[PDB]
Amino acid sequence: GPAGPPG
Amino acid sequence: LSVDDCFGMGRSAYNEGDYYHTVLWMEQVLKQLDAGEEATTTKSQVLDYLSYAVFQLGDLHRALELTRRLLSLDPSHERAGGNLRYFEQLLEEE
Repeated sequence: GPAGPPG
Repeated sequence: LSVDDCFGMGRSAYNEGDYYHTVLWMEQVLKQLDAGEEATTTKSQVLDYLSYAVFQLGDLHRALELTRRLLSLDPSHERAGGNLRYFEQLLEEE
């Protein structure tokens, strides 16, 4: 999958 | 609610895995930024949440469009480049 924002 | 308050709402939604509500909040933020309203939140920040959330709803083409915009405004964005490659790969498979 894609990498989203940490937090 | 200020622009930054809407951003915090969308970020809170995201942190709980409520991607549908992340989209709604972030679309509101992006509307206000694109209309020229001032905030500490940047278009790049909004697009990063918005692109991922849209992809979680199942919308590859929109997620790709948003990621390309993100990269246009933020070329050294760590994850946007990797995401663009991943999404472009999915696009070739369909």
